[PDB]
Amino acid sequence: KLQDSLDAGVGNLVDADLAKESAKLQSLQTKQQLGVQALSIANQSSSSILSLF
Amino acid sequence: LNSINTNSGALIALQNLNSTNAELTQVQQRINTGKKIGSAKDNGAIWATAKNQ
Amino acid sequence: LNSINTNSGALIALQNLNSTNAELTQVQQRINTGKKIGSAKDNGAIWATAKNQ
Repeated sequence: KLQDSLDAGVGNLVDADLAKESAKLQSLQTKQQLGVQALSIANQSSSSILSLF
Repeated sequence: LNSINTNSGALIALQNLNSTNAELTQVQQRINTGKKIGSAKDNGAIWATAKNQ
Repeated sequence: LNSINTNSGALIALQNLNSTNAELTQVQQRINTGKKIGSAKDNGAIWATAKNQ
């Protein structure tokens, strides 16, 4: 019983909560695609001034 | 509201799910133990009475 | 809790099943040898008294 309690304590110490990680994964994938699109829109900034010459 | 950073609804669903899993754990305890008061954590008074008796 | 590593509930269920197995082993030992005290391991004092008697 003592070995079982020590293993349960190690698991309480270092195990992760996967259900929270699922929502975190979905939100961070959407955030990464949004950040890539925002970086592309930022990259397109220089094009406008070629038209005015 | 409507944001890529937080998701309160998944938090609330996770709380209700952990409550359901705790109820399943207590039911498995009463099933494999055969007692509704298997330890002092369940209830100290009637358990102490049962031990002395 | 809610992790892919530790599974404390299976450990508690195993402890309960092992207790039930020990009870069934003691009872089949009584059924087989015909005695509630068949050896010094069962109870040393009454066993030694029965041996001398």
